[PDB]
Amino acid sequence: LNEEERLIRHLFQEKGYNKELRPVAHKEESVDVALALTLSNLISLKEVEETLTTNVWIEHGWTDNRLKWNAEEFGNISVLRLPPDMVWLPEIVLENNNDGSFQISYSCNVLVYHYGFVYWLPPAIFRSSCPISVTYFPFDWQNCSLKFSSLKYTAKEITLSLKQDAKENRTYPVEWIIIDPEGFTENGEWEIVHRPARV
Amino acid sequence: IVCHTTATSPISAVTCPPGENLCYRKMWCDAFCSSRGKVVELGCAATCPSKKPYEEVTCCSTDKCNPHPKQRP
Amino acid sequence: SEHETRLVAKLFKDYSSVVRPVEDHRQVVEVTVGLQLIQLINVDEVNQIVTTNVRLKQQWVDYNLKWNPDDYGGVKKIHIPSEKIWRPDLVLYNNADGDFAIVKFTKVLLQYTGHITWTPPAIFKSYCEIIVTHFPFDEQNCSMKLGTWTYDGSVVAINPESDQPDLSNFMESGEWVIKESRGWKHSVTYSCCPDTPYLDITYHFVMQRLPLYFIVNVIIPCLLFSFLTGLVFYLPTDSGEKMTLSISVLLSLTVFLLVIVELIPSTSSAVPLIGKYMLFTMVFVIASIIITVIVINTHHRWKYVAMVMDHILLGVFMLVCIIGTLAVFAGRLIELN
Amino acid sequence: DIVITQSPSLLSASVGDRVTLTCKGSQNIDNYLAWYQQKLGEAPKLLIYKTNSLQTGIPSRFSGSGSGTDYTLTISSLHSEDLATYYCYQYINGYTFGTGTKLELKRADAAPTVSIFPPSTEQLATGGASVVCLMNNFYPRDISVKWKIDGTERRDGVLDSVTDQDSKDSTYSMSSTLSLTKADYESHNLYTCEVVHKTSSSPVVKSFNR
Amino acid sequence: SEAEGRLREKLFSGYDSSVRPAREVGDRVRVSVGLILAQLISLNEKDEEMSTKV
Ligand SMILES: *[C@@H]1O[C@H](CO)[C@@H](O[C@@H]2O[C@H](CO)[C@@H](O[C@@H]3O[C@H](CO[C@H]4O[C@H](CO[C@H]5O[C@H](CO)[C@@H](O)[C@H](O)[C@@H]5O)[C@@H](O)[C@H](O[C@H]5O[C@H](CO)[C@@H](O)[C@H](O)[C@@H]5O[C@H]5O[C@H](CO)[C@@H](O)[C@H](O)[C@@H]5O)[C@@H]4O)[C@@H](O)[C@H](O[C@H]4O[C@H](CO)[C@@H](O)[C@H](O)[C@@H]4O)[C@@H]3O)[C@H](O)[C@H]2NC(C)=O)[C@H](O)[C@H]1NC(C)=O
Ligand SMILES: *[C@@H]1O[C@H](CO)[C@@H](O)[C@H](O)[C@H]1NC(C)=O
Ligand SMILES: [Cu+2]
Repeated sequence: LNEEERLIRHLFQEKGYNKELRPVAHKEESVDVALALTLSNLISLKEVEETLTTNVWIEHGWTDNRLKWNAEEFGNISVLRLPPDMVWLPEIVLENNNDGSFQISYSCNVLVYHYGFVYWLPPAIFRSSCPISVTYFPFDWQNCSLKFSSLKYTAKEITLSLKQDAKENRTYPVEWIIIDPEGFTENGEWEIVHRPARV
Repeated sequence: IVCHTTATSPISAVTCPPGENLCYRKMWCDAFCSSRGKVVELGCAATCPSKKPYEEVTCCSTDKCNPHPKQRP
Repeated sequence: SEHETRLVAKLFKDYSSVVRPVEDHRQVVEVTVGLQLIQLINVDEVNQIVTTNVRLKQQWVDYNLKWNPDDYGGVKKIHIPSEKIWRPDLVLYNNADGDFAIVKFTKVLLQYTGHITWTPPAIFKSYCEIIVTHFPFDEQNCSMKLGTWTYDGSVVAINPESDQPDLSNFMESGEWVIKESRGWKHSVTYSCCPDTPYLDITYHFVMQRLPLYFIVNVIIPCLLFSFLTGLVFYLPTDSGEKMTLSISVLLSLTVFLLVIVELIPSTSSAVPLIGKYMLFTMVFVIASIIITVIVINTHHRWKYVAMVMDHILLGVFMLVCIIGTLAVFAGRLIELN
Repeated sequence: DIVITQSPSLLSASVGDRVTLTCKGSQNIDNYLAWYQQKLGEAPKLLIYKTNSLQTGIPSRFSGSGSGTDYTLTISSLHSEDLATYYCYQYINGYTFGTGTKLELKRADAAPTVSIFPPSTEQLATGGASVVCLMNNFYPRDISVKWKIDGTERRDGVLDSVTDQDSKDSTYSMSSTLSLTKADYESHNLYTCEVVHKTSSSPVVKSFNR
Repeated sequence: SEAEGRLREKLFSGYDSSVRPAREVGDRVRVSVGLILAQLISLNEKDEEMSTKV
């Protein structure tokens, strides 16, 4: 019998996993959700419609202790791939969207690691509201933004934070938009000067 | 000389072609560098490969002197 | 008359579409991927997006979906809704603004060997680095990078069905000719993981533009305006038509600029060759107007000097027109030739 | 459908020996092979399915292995209870069975006790004239029998049967018959039965006249 | 969340989201309506149409 089948029966049916309930020991705890954003392409900026269209990959990470297992008890399965409809999600949305598309476009699998970390990298096409400043046009620069928050959970139930990377065993927060230094095709009309992130 | 190469899957140790004498390892970030770490390319070269601005290259003349970052010589 | 219902019930009673369809979890699912290109719907140089109609044939063996045909009256194949079964999550990595994955969940054809063929239709809007320098005689190498989004090469392996995309059903395009096509499988290594490769199949198509439309609608008007701007120097000063002629040509070029800016892509990545020719024509008209003013003022001061200047400048202007036209078009024509 | 062959057709083995039986298909059987044991007068019992999986309650002596078109069943240490016919079959494309392997107990060689009997006059009064030739307690079962009448060999009307291994001595007993009419019998006078068996370089002969 | 799960399971036992919560037959459900304007997206005088995010 496939060890994945046994492990999934264990996690979801045997332990009775409820995706409706937050992964907390006590209701007063908030789940830390870490976000990073990878900009795949800057599709367009339309000044007449004041709309920024971007292709992005939103790297979610959080801990769900209900999804822990010992790999040696399940044939050294260290990572598991699940439909996002099965697990509890923090339900993050693009707040400043321009067209009513609040949620992510493609519901890809979540990766659940044996130590309980849930990693998700949904790709999405977003059309955000970017108010244009026309003063110096054409030599203008625009300060667009993407604002992510949860409407289903408040700041008491889940905590937003930036992803931390590490070098020389010293951690630091990733305070900027991730861009591929070689695969990123630049937009035909716009150059990215700065790309900070703030909580 | 014998060097590591990524031309095979998995990484394998291969005797270089005649004339080529330097093992090399090249690395750079890609769209997945945030979670997968740097790309790693291992191989044999007669001359140390040119560096694109984002690339990191290390060249050496010892057998198996260019291990994967998780391995050791 | 009831055995196919029995077969489907027996197959899916305990099926799970979450686990990979292998006997042992350490095995790799081997998926064969074949891109069929039905139609090149659109190319957008301004947003650098290529829109294509495709059939994404995927073939793999589901270990749990075997049956014995003699148990079911010799039924050797059935049709199943693809939402029921496990599927590889192929994603278009270089999606511009379309769907990342398949969204038309057609039926799969399932054979008694467990072999599944799934041929979903898709519309792909891939991101392509359009090169506009040689426009309109340009060739574009545009690509479609496909791969499993969440499975890595140690759990799902994808293999190209053939060296080339299937163009047998390709509807011929009215503006681009596919010069060649080719799929290459790539395996990449990362510093996290010495053991697990990441696999993708990049299909690519070299499309050549048919330039005739842009030759007709753009090149000829500019050539005519250049010719008139040259001819204005043979016109006598005493006619009085000189200034009217040059002003009318400038106005006509400015009006046609409203067409040019619609036809030429607004990409600031590089100046299009046709855009360079347009700017050359504009500068030539401007210089012709300035020189006409200078000559008119000279003649009213010297008449023979002005006439000799007119005769020299006529040849100069016509030679500059022909030289510019050749330097613009001949290089790209020779490259294509 | 997949054709299956088994080897060896008979396998003489001794108690406690390891023994291996081979099954080979015409096509890939994809490990959908099963082995079952049958004794005389007994319900068949499944031993192995899916090439490896022991049937519940089967002794650990049996183990299966194989791939592609070639598969084997192994008994690590032959018990006396394991002497039987073993069938492989496949269940992936149709259902097809091998001819069976008759695993049988090893036995010391024995020469056949050959004898011949004419049709008695009580039979001749009825018009039947079946001659009979017997070969008792021979081993191995490899044996050949020939009927000769007035020196000429005969094949028409010849029949034969062989017992199974004796429950006490594991030898075999064989009978052979030659049915004839009274006229055909009286047309000849010399009769002989010739027996070829591995225990002798020359055949044994038993004969009668008048 | 044991207590939240148990309370949530309690409340929806026999609940029917299609039936309005009037206790007596003549009772009316009072609904307060408020509006927060997040963005006046546009006004179009050709379609006589105002687009808002609220
Ligand atoms: C339009 O644009 C597109 C962009 O999409 C252009 O596409 C590019 O087209 C090129 C050819 O025109 C392709 O190059 C060729 O790629 C082949 C595939 O390479 C990958 O697989 C290799 C292993 O595959 C073998 O085994 C499988 C198994 O069956 C077979 O099916 C295959 O055919 C092969 O036999 C693997 O080795 C490669 O990885 C190596 O290279 C990459 C960089 O390319 C490194 O990152 C890897 O680490 C690795 O490097 C190792 O190997 C090299 C030597 O190759 C060493 O120097 C390194 O140190 C290290 O050890 C890939 O994963 C290649 O097989 C093929 O090789 C030919 O050429 C090389 C020299 O260039 C010779 O050494 C070989 O002998 C052979 O002749 C070649 O590279 C591009 O892949 C393709 N790119 C993309 C992104 O699609 C297209 O051409 C454009 N068209 C126009 C403009 O008209
Ligand atoms: C898991 O990994 C360990 C260490 O490599 C190995 O000994 C063991 O056999 C593997 N299998 C299981 C089922 O634990
Ligand atoms: Cu039927």
